Amino acid sequence: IKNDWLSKARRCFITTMDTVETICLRESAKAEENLVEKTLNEKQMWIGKK
Amino acid sequence: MSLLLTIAKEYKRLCQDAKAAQMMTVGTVSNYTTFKKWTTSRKEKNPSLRMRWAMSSKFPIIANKRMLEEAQIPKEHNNVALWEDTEDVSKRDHVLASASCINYWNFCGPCVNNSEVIKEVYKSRFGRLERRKEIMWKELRFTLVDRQRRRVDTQPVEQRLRTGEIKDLQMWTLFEDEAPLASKFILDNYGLVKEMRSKFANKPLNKEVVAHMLEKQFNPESRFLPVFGAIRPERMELIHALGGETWIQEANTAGISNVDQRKNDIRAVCRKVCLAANASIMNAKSKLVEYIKSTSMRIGETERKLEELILETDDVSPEVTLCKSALGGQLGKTLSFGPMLLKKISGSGVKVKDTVYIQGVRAVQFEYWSEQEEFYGEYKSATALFSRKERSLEWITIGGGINEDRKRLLAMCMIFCRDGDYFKDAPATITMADLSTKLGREIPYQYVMMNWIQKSEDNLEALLYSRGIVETNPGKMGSSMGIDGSKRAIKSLRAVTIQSGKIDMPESKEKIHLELSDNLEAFDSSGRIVATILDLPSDKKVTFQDVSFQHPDLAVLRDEKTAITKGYEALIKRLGTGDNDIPSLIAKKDYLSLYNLPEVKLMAPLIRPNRKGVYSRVARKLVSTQVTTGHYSLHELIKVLPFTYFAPKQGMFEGRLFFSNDSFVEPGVNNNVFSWSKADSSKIYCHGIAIRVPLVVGDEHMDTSLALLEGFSVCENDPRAPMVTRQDLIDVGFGQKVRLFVGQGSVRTFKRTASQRAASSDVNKNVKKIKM
Amino acid sequence: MEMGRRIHLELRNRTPSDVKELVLDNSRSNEGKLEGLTDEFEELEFLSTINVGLTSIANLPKLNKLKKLELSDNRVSGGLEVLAEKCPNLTHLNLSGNKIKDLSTIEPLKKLENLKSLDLFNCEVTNLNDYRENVFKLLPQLTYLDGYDRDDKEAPDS
Amino acid sequence: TQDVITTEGLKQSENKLPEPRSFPRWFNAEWMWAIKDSDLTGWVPMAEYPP
Repeated sequence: IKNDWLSKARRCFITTMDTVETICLRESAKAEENLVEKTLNEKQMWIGKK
Repeated sequence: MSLLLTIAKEYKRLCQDAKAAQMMTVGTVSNYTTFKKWTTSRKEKNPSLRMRWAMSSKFPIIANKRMLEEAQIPKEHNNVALWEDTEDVSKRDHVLASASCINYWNFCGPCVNNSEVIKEVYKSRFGRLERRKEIMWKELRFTLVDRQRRRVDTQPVEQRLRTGEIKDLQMWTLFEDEAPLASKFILDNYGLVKEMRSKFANKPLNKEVVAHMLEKQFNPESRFLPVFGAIRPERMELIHALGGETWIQEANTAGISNVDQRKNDIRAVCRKVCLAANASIMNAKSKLVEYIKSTSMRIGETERKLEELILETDDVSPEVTLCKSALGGQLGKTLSFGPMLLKKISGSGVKVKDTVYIQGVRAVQFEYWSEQEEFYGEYKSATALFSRKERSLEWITIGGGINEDRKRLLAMCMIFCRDGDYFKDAPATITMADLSTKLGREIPYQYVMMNWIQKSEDNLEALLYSRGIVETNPGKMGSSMGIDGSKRAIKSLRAVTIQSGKIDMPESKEKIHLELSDNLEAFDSSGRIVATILDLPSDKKVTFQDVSFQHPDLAVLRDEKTAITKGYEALIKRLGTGDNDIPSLIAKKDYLSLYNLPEVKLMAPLIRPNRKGVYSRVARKLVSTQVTTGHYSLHELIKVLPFTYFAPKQGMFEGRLFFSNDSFVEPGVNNNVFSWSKADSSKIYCHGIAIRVPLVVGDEHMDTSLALLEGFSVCENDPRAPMVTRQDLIDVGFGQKVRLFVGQGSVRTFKRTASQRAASSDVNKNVKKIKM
Repeated sequence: MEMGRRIHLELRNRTPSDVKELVLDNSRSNEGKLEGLTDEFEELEFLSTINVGLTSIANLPKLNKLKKLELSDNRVSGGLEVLAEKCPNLTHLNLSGNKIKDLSTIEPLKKLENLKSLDLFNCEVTNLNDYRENVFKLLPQLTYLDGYDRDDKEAPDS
Repeated sequence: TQDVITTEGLKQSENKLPEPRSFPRWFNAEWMWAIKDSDLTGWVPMAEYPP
């Protein structure tokens, strides 16, 4: 089972893409305009403390 | 051949055993189905892992052996293993092999003459591709789409049928030697069976696959989905690529596989017949049934009976519901109230009368339910989820998108629940002339108020004003509705919430039987009035195309073409079995008798008297040539027999056979006065009127096993008569008995005399007598 | 129906050696190919195959006493040299309704010295310029064409 | 704006040209048919002739 699933670790791309485009399409719909590049370049996401 | 002998030897070996003999001997054939399950029982928990594990092996595909030897497929093309002599444990008639073999077979194996037949097998998917090629995609946009969860259909389908009807279609298009006894459907719709049969006859194919694909072909896939925009099967099949909750891929799909115009025409026809059959107060119901039965309409190429179409359709509309009730069809749990839709989520009640004074003192009784009752509602581009309580509208939550539709929905809902003072004390304007008996039938108060609101906007505004108006408290401004259906206001209608987003449509897979009264009031095993004739458009004029109202009252043609059509029906009515009839005379080569048949004598006066002789000579000649040789066209014979009454004479034949009404028939070429086609050889179009020909004798084009089925019938078993082949049925004498294997495990006795009288008429007549 | 059953039906116990006429109209032939014919048919003097989805002439046996043929409504194209060997005593032929493009396909018919009449109607060849004359110059033995001789002389009934 | 352009990737509308073609082999047949005389006559109308 570990073999079959590791050989299918490529699944992570789907989940990450879905989350990112779930954020970008939602942010773009509230304004009714193509806001994806701006969202990707600008939207700041807290990733830790320093 | 030798294969037959092999099958017989195998059967002999099977019977020599003891256990197999027992199981074959006892019971009927249905046990086969049971036995089909006790064998080949094996499943797997995780199929993916098993397949990936297997494919690594040298030989992961079982395969036939003799076919490989025949095709000269060696074990190794070039140092590559493909298979090895062995026997699969379970099958015991197969040899292991590898997947590489397919590639070899694909690139240098045996080639068939033509593979275009696949385009017919999967006509649904090729239709999908053809429809997709005609979509002009405009532009992706982004916005929060409002989606309503509703049941829809996701496959454009023509001539949608039931599972029972379809099963015969598979048997009668592929396996005719094992077809079951002829059903009503097969006899009625013989053009479809012929059309399907031609494509898949004398072809190398896996028959089961074709049958399964025809099953999917005739199944409209109904699904409960979120939806936005118009509702058309052409869109629902690819809705996934048109829009989601946050995006919209605009596209114009109006002109592909139009399926809405035929639904519209069917509803229009049902409205027309329902409005026609209201004249007869005493016997409206019987007139309605007769009116429906004696009518048909064209679908694509075929002509179908309206009664069957109504049964198949799923239009939950007041017009169709009544007609389905009269025929006895069961229908969905869906109410109606004018041009509105309703669905009772919960509650109960019981009728309770109350008076309403129309003007001064004029008591008029009206019935009102007495219990809490929730109701989904649906007016054009608007929806609601209201509730009532003891003659009061407790609340209404609307989620529409238009102000006008919102107001109309609210008004019709208020009327539904008989709330408001007006029901207690009628409006001054409404009078006793309009109250009731427009055509001698009483109209309850609610429908009077409904007509009142439709008559003028001012009445509607007054009605909405009747519901209390309050001041929009803070915060609730958004959830408020003014008189103009405003999203928010300073003053708003009492207890009228407003929201954004259509209310999700409920669902229930239930079928309720419902009767109808003499006044076309559809009761449903309880007081509720599901539908009535007082919720249909008043009237309108329409020119229906490709329809057949073969009924006297529902006809506009004059006595001339009606007389000719009646004469041709009578001539086709002597085509039935039995001696002294057209087919038997043709078999006895007695063409002379045809010239003195009663129906030709009746039809002779119409023939143009100036040149009756010349036409008579030509038509009297053609029949002989057709009759004597044995190669004839039944349709031409019927077309030209009316002219064979009179004595031949001398003259020049221009080419056309006139009547006394300036209408002719040219011998060979189809025209309006008389038409037909080799595709559907079971219809005669006389002045756009469909005359069914019985199937008692084949013709050169129509010749097949089907064209005789009507002639035969079952009778008392006689073991003396012979046992014949299906093909030899053509040669049997009229009024001759014969035994015959039918379907599976059925040996019956058939007598070639047509005895299929109308069953409905006799039962109805006898049952009416029981009430005297 | 099917040429096999149709033929077996027309042959009401009669041997395939004493008939003088045969008809196969409004049937179907697999692969657009004849099926069931042989050299047993010797006394045959007429044949008619119409609207049977035919496209070629390859399984045609040898028929000497044959003197009239009809192939209308099919889509035959190209095969017209077998006639010089199977039916050399042929006089009347008709092909209206078939796929015929050029004249090179017609040239073999010159060897049918017994040819008298030919019928070409609704074919692509007919849409050419000065075609009746070129054909007549190709097949001199011929006199009638589509039911009309040179000078537009209507041919008699029979 | 500039962001609008960069988003839609607007670029000038490339002007297409008609593709060149080869010798028509069917003009001759059409011409020859035009030189034929049809069964029917008098399709075109004309005026009258004064004195």
